[PDB]
Amino acid sequence: MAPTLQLPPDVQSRLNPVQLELLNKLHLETKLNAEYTFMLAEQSNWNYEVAIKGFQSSMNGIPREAFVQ
Repeated sequence: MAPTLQLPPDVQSRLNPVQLELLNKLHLETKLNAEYTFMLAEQSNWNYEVAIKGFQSSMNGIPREAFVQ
């Protein structure tokens, strides 16, 4: 389920269109569920390269539940 379909509008309200695009792109690439994709994006301070590098270097910290959806 694509993040922009799963996140309620009132949560998406705090985000600009390129942040929403980043969420969708990160979801398509990492296969994290929408919740954890959102968290990674937040943790990365909404920076794609930082998010991917963070993901690639913290894989062993991510529970299996993060990929379920």
